[PDB]
Amino acid sequence: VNSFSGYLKLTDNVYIKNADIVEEAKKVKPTVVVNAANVYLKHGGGVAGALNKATNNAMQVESDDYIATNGPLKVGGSCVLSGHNLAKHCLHVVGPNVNKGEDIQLLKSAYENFNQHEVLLAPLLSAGIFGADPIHSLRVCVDTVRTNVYLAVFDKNLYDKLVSSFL
Ligand SMILES: OC[C@@H]1CCCN(c2ncnc3[nH]c4cc(F)ccc4c23)C1
Repeated sequence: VNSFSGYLKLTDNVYIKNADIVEEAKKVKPTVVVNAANVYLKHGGGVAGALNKATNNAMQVESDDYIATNGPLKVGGSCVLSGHNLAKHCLHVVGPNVNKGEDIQLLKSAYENFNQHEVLLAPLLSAGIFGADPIHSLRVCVDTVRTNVYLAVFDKNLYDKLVSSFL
């Protein structure tokens, strides 16, 4: 039993809710919140800008030190950093950005990072400003992630379409 509330169950291990991931993180304080990161960990907008703003820019300060030491992530890759006031840990995952021309096949590699964590609160990778089809992202999530994932979808209209079209 865990503290996630109001989710629709899609499969054995995938759950979905129309929610603001920032507000959901503030309430649940999950072990892991996933960020929709880019390779530079520049958290300017989308999910990343919102999560970083909620940490009062502490996420960005930590991220800048990470990049100065380690260099950029790979598209499809991830790193574990602090969750600050939102979660124990933040898993920064880089899905392909279609608006940069990145290969959508890398979306499966991106979701594989979730399997290193037993339970996660996450957004749909490569959705939103990353330019992928969120229906496709949900399908890849369900077919790739085997650990327990609680998906927060900010847009109510999109949430209803994702549920209604789910096979
Ligand atoms: O849904 C399409 C976009 C892009 C893909 C996923 N994004 C989110 N997903 C879950 N929670 C979210 N809180 C947010 C707060 C913001 F200021 C911006 C985006 C989100 C956000 C929204």
